[PDB]
Amino acid sequence: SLVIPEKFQHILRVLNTNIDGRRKIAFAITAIKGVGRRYAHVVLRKADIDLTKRAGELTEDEVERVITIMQNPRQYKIPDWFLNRQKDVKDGKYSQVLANGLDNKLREDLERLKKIRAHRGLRHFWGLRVRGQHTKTTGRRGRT
Amino acid sequence: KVRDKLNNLVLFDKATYDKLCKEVPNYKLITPAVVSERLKIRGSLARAALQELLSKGLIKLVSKHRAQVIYTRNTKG
Amino acid sequence: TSRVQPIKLARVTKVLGRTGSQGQCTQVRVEFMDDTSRSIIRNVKGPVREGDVLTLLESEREARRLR
Amino acid sequence: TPDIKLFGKWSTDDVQINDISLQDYIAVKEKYAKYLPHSAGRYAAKRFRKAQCPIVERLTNSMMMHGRNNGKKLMTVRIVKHAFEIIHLLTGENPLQVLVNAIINSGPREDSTRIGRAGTVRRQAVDVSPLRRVNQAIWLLCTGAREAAFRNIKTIAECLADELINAAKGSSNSYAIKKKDELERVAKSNR
Amino acid sequence: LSCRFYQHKFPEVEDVVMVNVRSIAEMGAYVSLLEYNNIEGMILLSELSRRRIRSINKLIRIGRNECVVVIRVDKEKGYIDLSKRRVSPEEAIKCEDKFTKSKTVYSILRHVAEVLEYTKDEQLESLFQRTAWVFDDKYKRPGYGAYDAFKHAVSDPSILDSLDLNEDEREVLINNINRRLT
RNA sequence: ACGAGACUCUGGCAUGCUAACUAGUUACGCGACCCCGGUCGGCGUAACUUCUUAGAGGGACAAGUGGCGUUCAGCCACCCGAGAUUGAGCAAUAACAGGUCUGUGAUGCCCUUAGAUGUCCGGGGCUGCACGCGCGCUACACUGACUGGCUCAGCGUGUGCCUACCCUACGCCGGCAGGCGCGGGUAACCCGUUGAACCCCAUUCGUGAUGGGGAUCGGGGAUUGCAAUUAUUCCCCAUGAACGAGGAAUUCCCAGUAAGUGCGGGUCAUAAGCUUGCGUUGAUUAAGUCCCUGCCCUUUGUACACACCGCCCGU
Repeated sequence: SLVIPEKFQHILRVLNTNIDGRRKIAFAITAIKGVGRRYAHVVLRKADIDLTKRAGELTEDEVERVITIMQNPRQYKIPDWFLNRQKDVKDGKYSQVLANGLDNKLREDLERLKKIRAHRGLRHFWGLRVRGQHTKTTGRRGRT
Repeated sequence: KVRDKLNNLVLFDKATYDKLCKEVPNYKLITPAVVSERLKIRGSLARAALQELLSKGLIKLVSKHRAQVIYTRNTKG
Repeated sequence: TSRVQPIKLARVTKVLGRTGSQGQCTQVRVEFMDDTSRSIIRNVKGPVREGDVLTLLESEREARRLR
Repeated sequence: TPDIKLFGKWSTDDVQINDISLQDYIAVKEKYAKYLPHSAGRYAAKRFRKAQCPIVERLTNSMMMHGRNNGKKLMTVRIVKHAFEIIHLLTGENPLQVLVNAIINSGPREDSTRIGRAGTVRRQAVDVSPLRRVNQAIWLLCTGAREAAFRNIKTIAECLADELINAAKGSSNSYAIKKKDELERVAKSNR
Repeated sequence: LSCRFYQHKFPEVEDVVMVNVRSIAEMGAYVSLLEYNNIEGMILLSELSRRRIRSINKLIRIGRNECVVVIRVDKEKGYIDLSKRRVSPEEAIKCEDKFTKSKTVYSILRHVAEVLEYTKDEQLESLFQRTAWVFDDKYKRPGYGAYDAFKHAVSDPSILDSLDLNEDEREVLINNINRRLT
């Protein structure tokens, strides 16, 4: 119960990143890049794990259950508007992407914008503010 | 000017549990903050342990609030 | 120092003008209860009136002016 | 049937103000005894009308500072109530007697004012008013509890409780006693 | 872990000391005595210099070591008063010489205790009492009873073996003293 | 004679006067529920102005008392009393090379006037970025963040002239931003008893740049409009930077005041980090001074008078 159980794992290696077991399970997997605070609640709600438990004392069955839920969102009654990548420009399907995939997709998106030589790609290549805000006063630490 | 970086444990081990069971009911003023300061434990663990001893009948409740709870020891006689 | 001066409790009798650079303090004519004959003038800081008792740590000093 | 006015659950009688110079600046006995430290106000209109305010109401009024707490009187009332409960549960004494003793022992009796031109450093020691002693005591205890309860797991309702406990004995482990003794030493250094 | 330098918990009056300033204040400042286990002192604005000042940060310089003389010590409430205005340059040389030799002795013995792996304030107090405070009280020299002790015991083992502290820890401390003070 | 004062508006009160189905109160009857009474902003009609609304009047004048003062102009405190200093509006002579020719079919002179400095359309710029400064918004957390429940206002505005563009109850669809049928209000009638926020109660969090903070950046979906890329605005999911109470210096204020907190109006097809008002919670300090920065009167000195930001001597 309140006494620490046997083989309480201190760290986790979910998707090749260190995840501590001291944080809450609704918030320890937030440190996985691509999954935030709101996305972590739905994954742990479709799967039958209570959110009052800690991260390092859950077992491998429910760990791999929520891991396959995170790599396969849509086949577990998760709606299509809950996804960080909807209607992708290459394959055209709704797919939630994770950390290294997120960096790869952002890198190839910026490469595509620079290749097509749009204004957004040119501003991203120059390293300035691209969303269209005033740069006369704010943004002083860009260079020395 | 000592830093002394804090590491507050989340789950009770063997020794902190029975030192709590031998020292916390012998305290004049019992508060989750002060027992977390004395035993170097996390705040939610302190609240859970004091709720457990409140259910066990070794802790007398005085006042209950959303900001803090105040607990006191029982009489020896 | 080698002197443990006993503290004196003294009662004001009148309020004189307000001295100081910015008028922060005022002068009072204060008298003691253990000897109700000795009366000295003291510079007191704060809101005072006629009737309040002041705790004097020493009783042998006379009130200096603003400078 | 108001025999005595219970301050929540505490009696207002059998309390002693030891300092004779503060007999009419501590309004706790038999006239200014209310059930709650919340009143309508109208004490800061005249020149000496704030001396008739009760000391626990003045403590709740001076408790709320630092921008994000201005106007929140009810929260200061419940923190003061929990602090009084903790003081009674710890020392086994009446919380009004601890608060009154914390006022007397934390009040400075001699202060040095700055004299000279704008830029030079020169002090001159003067004695203080009985009202200003009470005001400095309340301000020092409140800012000591506020500084003690900052970036810490310890709540302010027991930080204020330990503030009044240490000030009532003069143990010099509190902020208010230390600042009082600092002011006394600076005043005594150049009399 | 840190331990105090000398057996006196508070310094005597009119004693020189190397002080690091912690923070500037309004009426005074807050400082820390290095050779008395980092207790909070106070330096005054009127105790800075006899002449006029045009910059308070020109001579205070929070984050820098300063030599001050003790003025008033109250052991009952832990109140320390310091004065930089009365400090003469004649004793200043002896001041940082004593401070450097005391801090090198403290560093060597702290390294020896860290090798011995004892983390307790009472344990450091007991071992440092067995090592340095005993011969300091024997020779009757505050600060001067340690550097000369290690200088005379680097080449003589019989002088170092007179202390009945331990055997293995004593040999480790003797080797650490002979390795450094050569 | 002007200025001040006097005057005008508003706030604070009168169980007395005048009247309220576009505002209510109290009795009576019907109706619903609970265990003989209680609740109903459910329904309706016998008096009334206690709430609300707004008109005439009343009330405060240093009036009474005690001290200080030539016992004159006045000052201090107290009793009875809703008030014994509410807040604003208006505001004299003399001038400033103060700002406005970009408010004007107010205007002298000068320039241009058909390849126009008039006018109109299309595109762009007014946002552009090694840097500096000013007014501001959000934070640095546990007097706190998140998640539910409970509960309380006042100023306003609202279907437009050539002028097209109003505020919205109710029912359905969709997580949300939103979309479609139906009705009301030219307004104490409808939105609306304006179920506002801050607060209060109860979980989760535990001193960790952390569930603080939300900058930067990617994808998708709606609305306005002829047109949004240099992202109009909003919504959803990711990304999670600096920032640990701020150096020299400096601004504003003393009573329902500062501060915290939200709501209206102005710009508005789309629209507030600005301004102007409104209400809620609600303090610490002070009834003084001329030290700093300045102001009013008198005396004195002056080689200054576009007036000390003056004048003026020598190598």
